[PDB]
Amino acid sequence: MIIIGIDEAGRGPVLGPMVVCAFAIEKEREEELKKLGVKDSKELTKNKRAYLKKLLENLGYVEKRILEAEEINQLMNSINLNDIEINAFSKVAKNLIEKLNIRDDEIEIYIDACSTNTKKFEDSFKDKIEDIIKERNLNIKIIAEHKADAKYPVVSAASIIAKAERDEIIDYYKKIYGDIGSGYPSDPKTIKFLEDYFKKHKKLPDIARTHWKTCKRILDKSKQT
Amino acid sequence: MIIIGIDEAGRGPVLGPMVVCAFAIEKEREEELKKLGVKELTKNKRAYLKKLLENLGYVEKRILEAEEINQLMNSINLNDIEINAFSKVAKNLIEKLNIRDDEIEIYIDACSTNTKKFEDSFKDKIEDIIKERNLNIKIIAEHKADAKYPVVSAASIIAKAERDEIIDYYKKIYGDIGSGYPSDPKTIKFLEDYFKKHKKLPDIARTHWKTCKRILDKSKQT
Repeated sequence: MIIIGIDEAGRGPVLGPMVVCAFAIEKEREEELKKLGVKDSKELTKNKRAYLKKLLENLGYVEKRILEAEEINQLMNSINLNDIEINAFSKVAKNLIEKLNIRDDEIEIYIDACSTNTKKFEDSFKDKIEDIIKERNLNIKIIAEHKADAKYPVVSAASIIAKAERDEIIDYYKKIYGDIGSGYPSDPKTIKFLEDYFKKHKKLPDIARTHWKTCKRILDKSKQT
Repeated sequence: MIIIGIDEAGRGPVLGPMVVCAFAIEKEREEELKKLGVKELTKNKRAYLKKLLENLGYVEKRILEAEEINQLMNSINLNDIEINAFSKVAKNLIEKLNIRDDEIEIYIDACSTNTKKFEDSFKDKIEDIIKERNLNIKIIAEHKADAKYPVVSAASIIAKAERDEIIDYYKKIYGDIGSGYPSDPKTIKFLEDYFKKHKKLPDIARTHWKTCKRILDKSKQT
């Protein structure tokens, strides 16, 4: 059977994209994945993650979904972040199952619940893919839990790939905006970037997520007085 | 017996490092190597094969950055450098693996024009370390050996992958530098551009290559 891990990267920053990745492989090639050393701590450097991605992509089937801040802002005009995650996680799952044309077999999906309601996340996920599962006569096993990229290899692979992809996009933003920092408000470089940018253009830059506190607060303040 | 393949990457470019690699494996386990079908590929699949290969056999590597190349060429030529680097990785394998009272077959991918002479110089280089190891050493060098012998294809795959890691990274400190060869207008460009702005050649440029020697002569300084 096929074993699939799904995770995401970039959920926390006030800027940049979110990347959702599903990583699938034959359960029989599982020892091969472990040997690749994905069983590493989440303390990897950007360079090491980039290296690992190359090996991982050669080993399994990789489905990716990149949501730039502009799409995230648009979607959030109607649905919240948790819905976006549920939708994106289910979409890469269904897309990977359809592209590999998996059917009439067992299948296992491991997902990393990055939000506060693990059970809600898993139940929503299964509700989204139930149609395709039954339609394809698949006998699925779904497992959702926090910090899953720390315990299930395929989820670890999905995580590393999603973060490496995000790193690539962010690296090029620097050529457009300069040193934008880590993307978190704990970094003066990121605060300086957004504040200085807004002061000059009277609008947030295209990569800013309008619904994150840091950015909303900047907008709320511009409207005072 | 022990089978060893020796190849290199980056012999021709006007920039970047030269990588020499020697891959060794027990002949009894050679099928574990052929099973990989080592005898072009993406930089992804190659990086993958390199990891599998370094786990499969004994891999000895020598990386010569342009700076070292330039310094060495102030006294010896490129063919001489290859004799030294190729013989050195072979001596290290023999010594580190402590091979003795055994048969060894060394396959060399030889780019130089006079292969038999390269072979003799190589042989002359390892004479001292093998004299008292009671080894039956068979040396075979030829052009395009990486297309004929699995152990040589392995070394070639590894050396190219090593060179790519270094070169692909440079593309972030200099931007698109081209292929490293003169044909690539971005290579012959990146050099001229750096020279006009810096008044010197970039550190990764090989000073003795025609393109670089020419750039240096135009200013008529040297």
